[PDB]
Amino acid sequence: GYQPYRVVVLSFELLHAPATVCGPKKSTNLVKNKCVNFNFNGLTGTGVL
Amino acid sequence: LGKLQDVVNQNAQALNTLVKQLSSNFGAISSVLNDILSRLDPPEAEVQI
Repeated sequence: GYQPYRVVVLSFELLHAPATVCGPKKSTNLVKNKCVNFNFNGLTGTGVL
Repeated sequence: LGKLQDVVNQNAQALNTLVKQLSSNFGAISSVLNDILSRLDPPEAEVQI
């Protein structure tokens, strides 16, 4: 208790704008006009582009 | 033709209201199910959902 403890707080502002930092996952080609499952910067959905 | 017209509005308005009810938190962190699911594991996502 008396001895110190190092603390780091990582605050991520998930702004609905271009994302400067993103994970290591590799993207894939883009498909259109067909019902597909899509991910964009973390926004996940299912539909037709 | 007010009477008939009135009927239509009474219905249409109701539907609109219902649809808008999908954008309310009701206390959850977000009103979008996909965001809650993609940010939280099921053990903590159950409470929000």
